[PDB]
Amino acid sequence: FEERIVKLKRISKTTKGGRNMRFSVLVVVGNRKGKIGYGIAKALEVPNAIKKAIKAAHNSLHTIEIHKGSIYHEVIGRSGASRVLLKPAPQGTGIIAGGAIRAIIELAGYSDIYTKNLGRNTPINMIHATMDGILKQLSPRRVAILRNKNLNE
Amino acid sequence: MKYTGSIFKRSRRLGFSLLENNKEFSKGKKRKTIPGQHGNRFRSSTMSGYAQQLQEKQRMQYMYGITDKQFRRLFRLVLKQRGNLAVNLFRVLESRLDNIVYRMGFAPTRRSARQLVNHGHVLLNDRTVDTPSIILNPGDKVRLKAKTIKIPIVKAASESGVVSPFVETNNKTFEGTYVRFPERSELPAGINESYVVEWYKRL
Amino acid sequence: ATIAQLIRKPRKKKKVKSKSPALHYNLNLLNKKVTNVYSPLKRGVCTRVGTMTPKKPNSALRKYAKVRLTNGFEVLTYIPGEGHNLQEHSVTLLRGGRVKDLPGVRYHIVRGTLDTVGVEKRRQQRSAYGAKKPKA
Amino acid sequence: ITTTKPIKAHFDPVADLLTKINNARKAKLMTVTTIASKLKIAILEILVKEGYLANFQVLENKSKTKRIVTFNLKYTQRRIPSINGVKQISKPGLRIYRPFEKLPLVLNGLGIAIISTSDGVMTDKVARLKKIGGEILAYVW
Amino acid sequence: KRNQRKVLIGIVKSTKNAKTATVQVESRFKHPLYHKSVVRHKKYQAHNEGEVLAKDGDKVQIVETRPLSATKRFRIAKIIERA
Amino acid sequence: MVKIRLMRMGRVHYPTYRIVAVDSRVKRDGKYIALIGHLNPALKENKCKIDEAVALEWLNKGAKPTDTVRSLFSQTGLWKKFVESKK
RNA sequence: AUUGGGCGUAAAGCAAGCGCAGGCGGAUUGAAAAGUCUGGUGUUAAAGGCAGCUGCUUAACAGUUGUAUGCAUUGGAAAC
RNA sequence: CAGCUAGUUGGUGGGGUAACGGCCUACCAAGGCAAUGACGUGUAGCUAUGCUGAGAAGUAGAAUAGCCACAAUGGGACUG
Repeated sequence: FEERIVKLKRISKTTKGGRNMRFSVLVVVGNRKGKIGYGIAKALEVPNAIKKAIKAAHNSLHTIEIHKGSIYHEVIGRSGASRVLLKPAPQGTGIIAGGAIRAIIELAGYSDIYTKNLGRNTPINMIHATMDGILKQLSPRRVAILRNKNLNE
Repeated sequence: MKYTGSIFKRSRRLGFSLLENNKEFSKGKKRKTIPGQHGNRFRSSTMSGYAQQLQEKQRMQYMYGITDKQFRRLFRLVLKQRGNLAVNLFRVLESRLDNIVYRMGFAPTRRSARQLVNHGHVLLNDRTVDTPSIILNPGDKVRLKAKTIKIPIVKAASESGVVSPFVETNNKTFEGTYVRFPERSELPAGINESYVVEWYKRL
Repeated sequence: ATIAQLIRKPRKKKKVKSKSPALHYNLNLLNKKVTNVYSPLKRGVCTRVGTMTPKKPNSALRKYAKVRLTNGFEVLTYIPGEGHNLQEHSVTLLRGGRVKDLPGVRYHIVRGTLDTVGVEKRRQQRSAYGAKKPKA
Repeated sequence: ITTTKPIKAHFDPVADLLTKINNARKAKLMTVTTIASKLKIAILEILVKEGYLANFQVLENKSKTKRIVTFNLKYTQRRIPSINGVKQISKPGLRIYRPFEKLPLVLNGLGIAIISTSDGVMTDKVARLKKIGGEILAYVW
Repeated sequence: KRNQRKVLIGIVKSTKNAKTATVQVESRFKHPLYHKSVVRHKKYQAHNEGEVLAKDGDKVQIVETRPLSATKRFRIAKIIERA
Repeated sequence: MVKIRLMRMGRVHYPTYRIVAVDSRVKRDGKYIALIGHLNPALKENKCKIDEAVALEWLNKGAKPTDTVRSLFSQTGLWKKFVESKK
């Protein structure tokens, strides 16, 4: 649980005679062993927005598995016309990715992984594509159970 | 240039003792603020990944007395082989002749030890040396040339020296040996070598 | 498209052009012909010296030059620094680089070159504007 | 028996099969009908010996003029199929041909690839054991 | 006997030129980077010896030889029936 | 005449010759047919190993050694296995 | 964008039709075997690249050995 | 850049050439190449390789090496 932020944005809506500059923030929090959650929340000042985002993130976590410290099979993260590629790197190479990708993967307590952005690069879509790719991943035990070849084949 | 102007300022901003523990040990009321006219309050406001990664890089190469391009060459050479990255890189950096002279404890500082090495005062495996970038391997024997022992600066270090278990020495005969590779926890750990090693995507 | 179509019609790149082509063309005498040998920098001789106003966001008065290359090309060029030594048919030397304030102008003078003497009283970075190391 | 409903095959057998299997998987259906071909047969049994689908019976009329085949897909009580993704590399006019030394492994071995080298359909791992490369039918994972 | 041969089945287009026939060949090759397969024509030349008068539709075989003349470079080896 | 000559393959001040089966009408350090060991005529005490396999074939189908190649052919005993098998 | 892109409103489906050439094309049985797959042989200069090693006080560097690739030809296979 | 080519296409006799050959020669016929791009335009020594890229490969042909062409420019031939 390091709750590293990724990007704060000075968003604003317009009202008669003035601008409601209400900057928000996106945060990623991870137990470093499988718990991952992200929080986007809007507030008038930094610390309260940070607290709201952390509460939203830690409220809704979810688990993920470890295969030699890394993903084991190919996947493409399809989310809102923004693809991110994940490849099962060999053990030694270590983490290599951008800002949000490194945030998500390291906060997941992973290791070696091969990454490359495709299409857009707005952080929220990056996070969505990465989570969708990481969760649509099937475990070999799960596919083995639904197969008749569960005996390591 | 291969030599640096001031050393305590480096420990000031880097926040890492260039010495064992006496870099900021209240020497003349030693401090820990960043140097320059603006040490009042720049605590942590723009702590980015790139900033701290540069911080660990400079920490890694200031206490070794290295410069950029040769450090890049060292990283490439250690990347040439097979194994784990950070520990092998640190092994190569601890295979430097002057660093092993410092670990011998024969000189009070790495700068004096480096001058003694350059000036021919150091003889390795019955061979004189003039290159501080020689690569030492396990089971390599070292002596003090059996010459120019009459130095006031080498003595008080020679008797008073911390014999780390990874390099053994004989005080009176001034003989040393690089037997086993130093371990990660054996050497100062105020340096996060990982941020350095994956700070290089150069190749 | 379908491979049955790309075989008929192969792909083509965009073939981006140089940011400044005038410094690339060369032409000799004695059967003159151009061989565009992509020179980093060509000399020249100024022909017109004056000033022009910049565009909308800024408001200043930038002294410009109209120099003829070692070849036949004529280019607008902006002077650097505080003051200059343009001498109305003074032989100069040219340097690339865009200027946003001046449309059309796409070059600078290497200052400290053959004739255009570098600006004196320069001590910060001392490379542009051609100032030697001051005596300590 | 007596399906009493007219059916017609789309086009090339591999695609005609993959489209139906994917649509059935998405629509949560049980079985689909199509005309039968020897290659389609071979792929059907090589799949079922991997346990990726239920009953498949080739059927003919009271004659040997028309032969059709249907198949059910491996499900669970929680109603989730055994198939995750399907994609063909071979394509009409875009046939792929792969030597054994460059044979691809689907999803680090979790998936299944169909490689009809010389003796019909066979698994990618058993072909690697055979060290026989060749044409590749489709990806199944 | 170490001389080589190129067994390439062709097709005779027209032998209108006196006692010389024109053969057409179709080699199937993979396009270098598109990996598709396409077959191209490349006309070749062989002169009529007189054994058989190849009309339109005769497809035969060809063997290498010395240069018999410019643009007439190969000779017939084996003849296959009509269709 | 195909000549067994020397080829100065090496850095400045450090000749390191590979012995070469090269034709007479070929410049120095040029393309050849077969390779004949090598030489480092700075290190002494048998730093001059030669293949001995195809060199004898070259000599048996036409070859001309040189004085520095005469030296190497002398100690290794090429002559005592060449001029007698000649008869 | 072959691996690796799209064509409703963001650039992009011709105004529509008849259509030669070309591209692709139902099912079954046999043969041949061009492609397709694999076996042998020949060949694909050195240096250079990779890896090891040797020698330079060590890299810079010099040298050694091994290392791919493609093609021709030859034995088979016969799903497509 | 839509036609291009008349020793151009093919045969006969002779000469010639280290040798094959419209290469030339005397005779006969009009053929041949071409949308799978002929002919033309401009460009350029080719290859190993260098730089980059994970890769499919993009890119220059540095030192150097194999092959090719040249020797103020254009032709000729002896001798070897």
